Amino acid sequence: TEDFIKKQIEEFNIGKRHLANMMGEDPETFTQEDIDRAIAYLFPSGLFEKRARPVMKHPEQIF
Amino acid sequence: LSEYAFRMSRLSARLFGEVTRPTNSKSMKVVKLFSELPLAKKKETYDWYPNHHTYAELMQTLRFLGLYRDEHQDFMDEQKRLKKLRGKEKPKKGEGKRA
Amino acid sequence: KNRAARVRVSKGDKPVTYEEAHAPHYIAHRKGWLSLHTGNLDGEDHAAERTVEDVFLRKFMWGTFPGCLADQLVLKRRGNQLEICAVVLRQLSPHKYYFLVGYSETLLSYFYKCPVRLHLQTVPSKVVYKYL
Amino acid sequence: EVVIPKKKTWDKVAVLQALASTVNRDTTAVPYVFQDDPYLMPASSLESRSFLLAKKSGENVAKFIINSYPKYFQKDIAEPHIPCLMPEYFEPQIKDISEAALKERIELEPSTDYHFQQTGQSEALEEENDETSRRKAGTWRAKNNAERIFSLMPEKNEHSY
Amino acid sequence: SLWDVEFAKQLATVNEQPLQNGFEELIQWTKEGKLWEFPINNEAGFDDDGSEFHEHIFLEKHLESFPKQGPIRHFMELVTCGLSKNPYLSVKQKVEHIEWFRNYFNEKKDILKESNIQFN
Amino acid sequence: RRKALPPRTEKMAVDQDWPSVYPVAAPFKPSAVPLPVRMGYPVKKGVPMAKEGNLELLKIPNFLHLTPVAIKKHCEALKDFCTEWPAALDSDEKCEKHFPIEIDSTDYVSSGPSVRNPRARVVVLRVKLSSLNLDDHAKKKLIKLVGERYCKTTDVLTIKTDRCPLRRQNYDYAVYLLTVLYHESWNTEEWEKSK
Amino acid sequence: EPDILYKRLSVLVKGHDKAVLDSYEYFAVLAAKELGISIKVHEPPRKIERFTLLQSVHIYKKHRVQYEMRTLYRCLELEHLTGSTADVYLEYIQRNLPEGVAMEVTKTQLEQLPEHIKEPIW
Amino acid sequence: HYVDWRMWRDVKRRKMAYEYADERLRINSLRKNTILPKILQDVADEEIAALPRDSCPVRIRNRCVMTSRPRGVKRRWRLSRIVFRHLADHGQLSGIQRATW
RNA sequence: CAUGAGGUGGCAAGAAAUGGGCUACAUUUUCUACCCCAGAAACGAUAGCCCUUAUGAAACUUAAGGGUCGAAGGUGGAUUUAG
Ligand SMILES: [Mg+2]
Repeated sequence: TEDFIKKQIEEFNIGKRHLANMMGEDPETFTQEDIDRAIAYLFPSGLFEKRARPVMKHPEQIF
Repeated sequence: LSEYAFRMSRLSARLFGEVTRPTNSKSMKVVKLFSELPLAKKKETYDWYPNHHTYAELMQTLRFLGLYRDEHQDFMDEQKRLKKLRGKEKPKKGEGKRA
Repeated sequence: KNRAARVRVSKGDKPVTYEEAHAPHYIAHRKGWLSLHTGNLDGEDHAAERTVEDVFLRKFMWGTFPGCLADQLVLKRRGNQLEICAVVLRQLSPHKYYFLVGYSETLLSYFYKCPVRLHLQTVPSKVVYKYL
Repeated sequence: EVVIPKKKTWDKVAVLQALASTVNRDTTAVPYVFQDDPYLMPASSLESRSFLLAKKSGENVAKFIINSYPKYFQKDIAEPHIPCLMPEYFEPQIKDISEAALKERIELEPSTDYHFQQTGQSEALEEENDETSRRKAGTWRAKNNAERIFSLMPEKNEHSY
Repeated sequence: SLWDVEFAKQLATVNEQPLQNGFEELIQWTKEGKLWEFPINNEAGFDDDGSEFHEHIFLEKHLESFPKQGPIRHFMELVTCGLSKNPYLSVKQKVEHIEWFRNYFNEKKDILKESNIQFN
Repeated sequence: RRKALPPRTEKMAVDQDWPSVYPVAAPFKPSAVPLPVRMGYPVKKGVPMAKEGNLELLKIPNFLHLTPVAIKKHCEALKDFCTEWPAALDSDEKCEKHFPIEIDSTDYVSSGPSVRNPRARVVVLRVKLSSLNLDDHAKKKLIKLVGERYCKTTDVLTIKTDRCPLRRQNYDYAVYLLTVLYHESWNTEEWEKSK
Repeated sequence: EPDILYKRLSVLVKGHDKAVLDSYEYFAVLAAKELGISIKVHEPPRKIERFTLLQSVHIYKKHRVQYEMRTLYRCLELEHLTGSTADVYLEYIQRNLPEGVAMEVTKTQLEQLPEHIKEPIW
Repeated sequence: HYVDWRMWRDVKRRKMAYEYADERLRINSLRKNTILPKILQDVADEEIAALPRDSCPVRIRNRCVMTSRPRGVKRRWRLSRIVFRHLADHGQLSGIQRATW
């Protein structure tokens, strides 16, 4: 159980690193709001449901 | 309406491309029809049904060669073979009413 | 009972996926669209030919891969650049997959006057979501 | 007052070098001729060779199955007409001719059949698209065919040599 | 002719570049002639035989074997007004229509003679 | 048969350029992109669908190829093809007094191999009849010959020209119509006394 | 030969949903501000095409499943662009065109007076 | 290989009307007139009546391209109102969504 | 070697029972320009008939316009439905 959580955490942080690198800002100042804005700009999901939105937060909220 | 307005209307009809002499309501339909394309020879009318012949021929060719593995034709052939081995084969020429 | 394309809830033994598992009224809410082209807007025409091409492509992809596919296929009609982006199973040799992909691309580019490039996805089997 | 500059009519080569020839290549990039998924990623060299050979064989068999049935590629829908929609034919269109039919069967069981047809229908041998093709393709048989084409009639000397 | 083909094959063999990214893919797609020229214009392959507007609009050059007064000239003016406002046809279709009308008039000469008018 | 090869997850460093990975419109392949994107309809006790086999992410037109640095480089690389707009045409007054003739274009898009369109062959000639030799009798004659197509407020002429399947031919026909219109100012007849 | 200069152009993009159209408009305004064109953009009213179809095929008139067609409109107000600049912009837009939008180009060219307009002959 | 004869007859009538149409159009134009000599109308009627059927646009019936249904066919997509609804409920064609208001 | 397929015409005609939609059954209605500070005549839709018009090769009907005649009508009692 904990191994899968650690895998999800490392995948999340490497994805955050890659996003901060492709956007052009510092990864320390790359807050979660900027992450959500970048995901919404790169993945424009045009639906009506608020649960079917592309999210990339900490695994504490997904699991 | 006077002579000046009539001459202006005549000049406008000659410029835009109408008829100088006055016409009637029954002679304008043919003009407006020749000014357009008939419904029997337009874009989407004669090509209403797609040419299914070439598609059927391509499907049969892929079936004979063994490419488009259609299970419906396989089931039909299976049912035909079962009906033939049961005792009801396809009728041939010379068996039925006469013989 | 309005029996639609939704999966019936009976015994827990059908490995239903995620696509057609939802109700047909949750398309614009909890789903999406397989095909996408300009023919579905106001002021445009030639939608019958697009639908015929789409259904023919679906039948061809289902016939040429008797079990090699998982769910369906996403269509992207970008004017004159069709892309049959889908998935692939891990059961056959990569040579056969490359051969089939090349043959399909050549047939599309030489028949429908449109180049096609695929983007295969490595999945073990069908993307199952519920064992109901 | 108003200065109207000259016009610039560019084609595809300009925008090519302006857009595609500017973005650099990734460090650990893979050749785009194959695929991108890990199951089809070109790892070693033998896998890449096998994938390329399979792609070539698929293209060849596709061209074969397309040119096998010419009756399935005769409907042109696009008005601008893409030039990649004209299938190639291997059968002559006029069988009453002799030299033209032989040339169509050879270039535009090939060279020997054309020579036999020209000998049967009494056709003259030319110095272009004949002796050179027989000497290249068809090395005793090719040399004999070239000598026969040179000694059949008084054609060009440089081409025969 | 085979030497030129061999030379072209050797050139294509010595000047080949493997595809690295999608840029080369789209370059090959454009050079092969698959997509539309991107200067997307409704004039490629649609010049209508290069006929100008004086032959499309003005049809005065097609009134020779027809009178100037009577119902025949009225019908000619009507069909001229109809063809002049037809953006779906071209000059060839109008010429064919005029030729067919002339043939129909010449075939039924007694009808035109007895129609209380003289076909000039 | 079966194999196992590491994707781009272990190949991307820390300073890898994004447009160098996907320079073309990629449909986002989750097998190579190590971005843990998740979306769909979750449940009460569970997690939603991830990225493997996610057809919803494939349906969504992703714009990963529209990297801001790539946009900057494309904008800086296309500065040579851009000409120069003169300062005399910035104001609308001088731009309209020096260039009153306007020719609208029609360029639509299709979804098939054919690009034909009978509606894309019409030009809208919007010439403001206010910068010419419009006197009194000529202006009255032009107004009476036009009718309602010429607006008396903004003084903008609107003539729908679409009688040939070409645009340059439509422009030439519109120019010829304007020529015939202006010929009435210098060539009279004999019906002006009974006005 | 002198080049043609354009005045205005309305290259609007229509989409089924809203997110993809908003992202495309954002990309367009980014590409516009990264050049020095300074364009405007507003939100025209939307249209919804509706049609009613039968839910079954037999004697079931009391149940009808209607279907809509949601689409949006976002036009770009461009100003001060020559012929070459407009062609380059159209090329860059078409090189990043989605697979479910429309595009109509209405560019008006500038011209003083033609050859035969002052004192022509016939 | 075909399975139905009704769709075949319909498409054959459509093709024969597309082939034979300019003559009928000219005859219909020569018919409807104000004055015109009556002999021209008479010979036009004789020519249009001497030609057999299976070419008149009235004999054209708009049916589906897969099911051949004469009633309940939208001219936008040219098909029956059942297969289109099923494909729309499956989630294929964009825009065509269930009316939620 | 049909219960199959192609060509021409006919099939919506009336002793009689029955459901639904519309119309009105006068000063709440009808008409005239402004849709209610107005005036006037103590009311409307349909058999059938004649002419003509959009498409249709030719109206035995479902479309519309014009014209003398213009049929029970003068607010419904055995039972019911929705807001
Ligand atoms: Mg229900």
